[PDB]
Amino acid sequence: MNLYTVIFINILLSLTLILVAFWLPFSMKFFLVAITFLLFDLEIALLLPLPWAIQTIKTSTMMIMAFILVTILSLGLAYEWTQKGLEWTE
Amino acid sequence: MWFEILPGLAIMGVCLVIPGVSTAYIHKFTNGGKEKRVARVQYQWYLMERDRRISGVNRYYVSKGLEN
Amino acid sequence: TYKYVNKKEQESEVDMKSATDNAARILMWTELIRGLGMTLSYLFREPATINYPFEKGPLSPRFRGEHALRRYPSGEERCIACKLCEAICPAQAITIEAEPRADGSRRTTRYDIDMTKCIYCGFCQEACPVDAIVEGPNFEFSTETHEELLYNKEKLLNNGDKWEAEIAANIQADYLYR
Amino acid sequence: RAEYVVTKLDDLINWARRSSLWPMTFGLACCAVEMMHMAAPRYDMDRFGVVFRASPRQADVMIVAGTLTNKMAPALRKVYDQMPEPRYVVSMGSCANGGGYYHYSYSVVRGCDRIVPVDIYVPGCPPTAEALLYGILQLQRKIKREQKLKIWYRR
Amino acid sequence: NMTLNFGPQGVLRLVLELSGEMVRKCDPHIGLLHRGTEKLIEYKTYLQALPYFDRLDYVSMMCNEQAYSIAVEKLLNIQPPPRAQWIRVLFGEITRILNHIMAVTTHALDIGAMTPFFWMFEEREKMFEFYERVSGARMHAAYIRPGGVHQDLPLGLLDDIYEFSKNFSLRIDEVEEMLTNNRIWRNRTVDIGVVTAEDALNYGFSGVMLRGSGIQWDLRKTQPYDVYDQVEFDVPIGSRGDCYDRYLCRVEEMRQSLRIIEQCLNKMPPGEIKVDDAKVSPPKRAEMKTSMESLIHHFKLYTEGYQVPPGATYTAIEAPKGEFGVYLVSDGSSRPYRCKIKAPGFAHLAGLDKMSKGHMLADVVAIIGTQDIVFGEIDR
Amino acid sequence: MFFINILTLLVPILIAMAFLTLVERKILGYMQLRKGPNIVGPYGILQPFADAMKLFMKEPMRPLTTSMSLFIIAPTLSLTLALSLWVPLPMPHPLINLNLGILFILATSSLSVYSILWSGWASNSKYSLFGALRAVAQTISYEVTMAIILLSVLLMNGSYSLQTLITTQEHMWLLLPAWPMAMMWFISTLAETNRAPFDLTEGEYAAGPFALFFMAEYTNIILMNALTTIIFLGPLYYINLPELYSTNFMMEALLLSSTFLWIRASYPRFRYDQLMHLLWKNFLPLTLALCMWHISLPIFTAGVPPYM
Amino acid sequence: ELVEVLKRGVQQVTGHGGLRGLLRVFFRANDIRIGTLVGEDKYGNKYYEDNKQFFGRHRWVIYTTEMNGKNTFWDVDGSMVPPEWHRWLHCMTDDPPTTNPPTARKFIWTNHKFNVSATPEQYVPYSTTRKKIHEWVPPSTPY
Ligand SMILES: CCCCCCCCCCCCCCCCCC(=O)OC[C@H](COP(=O)(O)OCCN)OC(=O)CCCCCCCCCCCCCCCCC
Ligand SMILES: CCCCCCCCCCCCCCCCCC(=O)OC[C@H](COP(=O)(O)OCCN)OC(=O)CCCCCCCCCCCCCCCCC
Ligand code: SF4
Ligand code: SF4
Ligand code: SF4
Repeated sequence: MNLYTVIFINILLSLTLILVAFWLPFSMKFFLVAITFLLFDLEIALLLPLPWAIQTIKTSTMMIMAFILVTILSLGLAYEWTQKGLEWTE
Repeated sequence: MWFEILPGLAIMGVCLVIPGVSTAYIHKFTNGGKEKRVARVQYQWYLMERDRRISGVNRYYVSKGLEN
Repeated sequence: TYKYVNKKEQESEVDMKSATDNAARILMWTELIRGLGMTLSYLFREPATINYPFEKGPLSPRFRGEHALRRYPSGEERCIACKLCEAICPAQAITIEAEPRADGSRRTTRYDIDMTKCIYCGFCQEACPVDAIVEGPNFEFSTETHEELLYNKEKLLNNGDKWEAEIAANIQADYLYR
Repeated sequence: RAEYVVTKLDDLINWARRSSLWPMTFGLACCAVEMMHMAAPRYDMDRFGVVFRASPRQADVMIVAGTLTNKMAPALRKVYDQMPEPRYVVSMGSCANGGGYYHYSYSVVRGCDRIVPVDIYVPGCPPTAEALLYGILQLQRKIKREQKLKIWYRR
Repeated sequence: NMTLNFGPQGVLRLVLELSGEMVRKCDPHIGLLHRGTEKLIEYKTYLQALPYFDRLDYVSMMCNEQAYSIAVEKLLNIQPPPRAQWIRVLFGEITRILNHIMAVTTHALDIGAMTPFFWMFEEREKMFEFYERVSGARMHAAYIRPGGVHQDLPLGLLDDIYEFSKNFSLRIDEVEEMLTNNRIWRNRTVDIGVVTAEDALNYGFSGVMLRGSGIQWDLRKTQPYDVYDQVEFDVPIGSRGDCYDRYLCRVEEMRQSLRIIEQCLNKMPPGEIKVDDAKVSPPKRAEMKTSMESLIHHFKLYTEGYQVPPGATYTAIEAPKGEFGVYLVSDGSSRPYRCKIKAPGFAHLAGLDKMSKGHMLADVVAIIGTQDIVFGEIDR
Repeated sequence: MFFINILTLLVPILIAMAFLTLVERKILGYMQLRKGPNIVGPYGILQPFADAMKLFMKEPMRPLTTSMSLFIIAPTLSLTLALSLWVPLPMPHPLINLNLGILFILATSSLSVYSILWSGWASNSKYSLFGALRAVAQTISYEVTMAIILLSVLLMNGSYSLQTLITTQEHMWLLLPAWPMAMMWFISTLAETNRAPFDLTEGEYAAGPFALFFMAEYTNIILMNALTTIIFLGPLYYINLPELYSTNFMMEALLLSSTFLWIRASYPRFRYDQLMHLLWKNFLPLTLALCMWHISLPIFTAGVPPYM
Repeated sequence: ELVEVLKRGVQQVTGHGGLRGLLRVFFRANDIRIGTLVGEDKYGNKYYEDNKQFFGRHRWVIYTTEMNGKNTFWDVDGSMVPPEWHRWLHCMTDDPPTTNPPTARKFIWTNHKFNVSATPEQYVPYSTTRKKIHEWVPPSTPY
């Protein structure tokens, strides 16, 4: 109930301020950026549960899989780099 | 000189100190002179509900002890 | 004689020492902390600011500000209507019209200056052979209408009577340079 | 009486509008180096509340500094129109007051007061930053001497 | 092609045709500050016209008076005296310092570094104080005139100039620490607006835009006009033709200016200040008020000024922005028949389009700053 | 009592932003060899109220080709997020004690792109849309490291909670370790907040909306510096002295917020292309490398932290 | 050397007419410096000096609260400074009136007037030359 109260309060305050305000008187580069950001945000999604995965017993396995993730992500980055995907010189 | 920005720095510092100590004092006031018990898992919630049920006044922070 | 900027006397050394120095410069952000230090030093100095209406900026006895039509100790005017000021004024800002006065003298009936045409060059007081028109020291005479800056004989004579206690002293100071 | 509180309200509104003056510096020519020198330490434009230079879309005052030509008048008028009321104008220099040293030219507007309405005229070619500051404080007082709510009340 | 109009809303109007973030076409627009100086001058004596040059390229104003003075003296076939020449050199160098402060700091301002502006405009105030102490006006001192100089220096000016020259070096160093080796400055400037020497020549460039590409052309070491032949100073040349090289050149120029000022002060000679030819330069006021001939000459000079034998000249001055020239045509009259002003910013803007090839929208604002574009000398 | 706590939290942070404006102006002035505001009130403490009155008293020239919906809900959203971020912060005890609190911070920070983009799509032009696209791309790109840094530093404390970092730094700051992760975190806070040298979006709104945007900006500034203080500069926590913790937290947050302005006055701007190269070629490689390093550290060391 | 600074500060504070004068000064002229009183002018203004401050702040003025019928407690102008003190305050001199007095001449204004850009006693221009062309007036009786 408390979170609801706080957010409602903030919204009310914002709308009140903005009411008083009135009542007183194509390039593919950006698309490629968005796509790269998708492919890294999903990696964040696959990477966030490490604070719970590092509590397990299969440490030799979590080590492995996390290294796989990071390594192949770096390789994809390097390839997008070599292929001039981070240049901006139209 | 450089010692004329303090009239504002100190204002902001006081405004940034108020939240913390205010919240602490209000917690100590609403929860019987004790911190607000946290519940990261169900075990602590069970302990809390149990204290509340044994209180007899429906409040988890009314510790009873041996006398009861 | 010439010099070189952005040219080295000879190639450098790729030694591990210099390479590591440059890598430290890059990673540790070394050349920027010095700018931060310059800004901190300036924070810890005295600013050159002044309370304006209470503390005024320094000027010289040659400052060219507002205009004035002067007089003699007797009180008689000085302008003899010779029109050299009107003839030298680059912006054609001085309009003059004269006549013989009932006492038989060369004196003006009309002397108008347009401050929206004056470029404040002093040629008029350089030309006046009698020291009658002077670009005085005052600079604080802004207005709210474009019609208060069209001066005339009366306004200029009032300014002279007003500021003579200062114009005379500044002229006493500087007249040996001109 | 309501008159007392209305006077106080107008005084407060004017205090704010005169202590938060933001200029659009329409700087065209050699009457702009002086505005820069006025922002500089010795005069510290920013010390009275007058920001150095803001956007023409959230500004309050507009400083016309230098010769305005017939190729530049429409842009100045468009800026004046885009600006939000209540807006004030300050003409800095002979060029903008009456054309000055080019008043008899074919490509000069003989006064910014023909393209936009002016509130404070500063004379000089160029006027010292001290004089420009004097003029801006004169504008401050012109604002402090307004009676908007009073005239709306006794209407 | 994502076209846009940029600059106005301070008289510049660029029309930019982009391709994505790159810049393909830069069309500058001119005449937003065209007043008609060259035509008005035709209706004014050879002295009623001097202020116009103070008003052109309004950051120096005295390297502008100086060109007109030299041209009219070349026509009259006179020469001013040593003290006038030395004062004129000294103050020309001071105007150089002012202009270069202006350039570097407005460059860093339009780029984003703004504290040098305030650190250095105080020095600019202190030098406007000299301007005023000698002429009575902070900026537009109609002080240098054909025949020499209007007035002599007051008795407490050289000492002040010495106190100022003492510390301007430490100020330049204060700025250099922040700017020259900063990786962000170097990234904004290096390899920007490159231009080769032959193309510069064929485009009509002058000054730092020449000697930042390895060329050796300074109109004070070559084609000298004042006693500059009696004073020593170095000319900094570049190696790559980029904004960084030009920045360093302007800085070292601000330094050579102090090197020249030390010498000018130490070697200031005594004597008169304006040619003692009262048919050109007015007489003193005591002589005017006691002698007949002097008064007649004053009258004629301030009503129907001095007459100039017909001819034509092109006198070039090494102004802070480059070769400032005056094609001055004369009839045997008190007034000129034509005065054409050659300004470097003209050709520099003309070449902006080629200098902005293979560059973004945020590099053009620096390419401009590297030319010191003032529109008074351009639009005239 | 809870509403009173909410007031005690909200009012002071707004006051602190309003006065951080003045502190910025004064500091920049004294670094530029001038004073700054001195007049309106003693040392200027009335100038922010004056400016607020002025703005809110202006007349809004709402673009005609626009959409009122996206015109009003953009600054509303900005301020709502900028205020709801301050909620979970342990100072030392939090108003709302959340687990996954730093994740709530990440999300409620990443949600501002919507406003910074709707404003542009609303303003009917192409230059404003260009600027909005570029700013969105910048913010987006730097969110990546803003997330990975925390993902790697939250393995010295095995929990996404902010009330665990206190005991994690009960003996030593998390700066000595991960000072290379901070230097990359301290900057993504500038680029995320479009703060110089990353102000390529403010270097087109009425009085009220501009004011709300300003408030959001400076609130986010204070909050990012507060997060830095709590994470990498863990202050003192003696169970009986929340007063001490709050004092130290305030001091460090003010240090950081003054450092931001130090920087604004000290350095030039960047060029969008170079700004993006910075991340995608210097920060992401090092970030992933140090992420692997910090995944291995708690293993080849027996110092793997707990889950309480 | 910090306690000496604090002592200089406390004396700068108490160096006025107690709290009332301190507030008056600090709120009209945002400055609480102490200086030597070189003189005072007919209109109630005071002029202070201190040669150890830097050039531009080594001289200053406290204006009058009333000038020719006007509440100048808040409104204040550099136009209030009469000429003799204007010349010493803008540092054209090293000598003030008290020691170097002006030349006593009639037709010089005894009472100084400040800027009147909008007051009812302001300046309105006009032509000072008489009529040039005189017309013909016929008599007031016919034929
Ligand atoms: C156990 C042994 C092994 C363990 C593994 C770890 C070993 C240590 C690894 C070293 C880590 C190095 C530090 C990590 C960050 C480095 C990032 C970096 O170097 O950025 C490079 C970039 C410039 O790159 P570039 O353009 O190529 O250089 C010019 C070429 N001549 O530079 C930039 O562009 C940066 C731009 C900065 C602009 C803003 C600067 C503001 C600085 C303010 C001060 C901040 C101080 C930190 C604050 C902390 C916050 C609490
Ligand atoms: C017109 C203008 C429009 C602009 C509006 C912008 C509003 C955006 C405001 C920011 C959004 C905040 C997002 C809130 C997510 C909450 C996430 C969270 O952590 O809450 C979980 C909470 C605690 O759970 P946990 O931490 O896991 O463990 C607790 C055990 N002790 O357990 C809970 O689940 C608590 C109950 C959930 C409360 C969430 C309510 C969030 C605020 C609602 C906003 C409503 C706005 C209007 C409707 C939106 C449009 C439809
Ligand atoms: S100072 Fe003004 S009025 Fe006098 S000659 Fe020059 S332009 Fe004309
Ligand atoms: S030059 Fe002097 S005397 Fe001659 S008309 Fe002009 S003001 Fe009068
Ligand atoms: S009035 Fe004089 S200084 Fe001002 S812009 Fe015009 S010519 Fe330049």
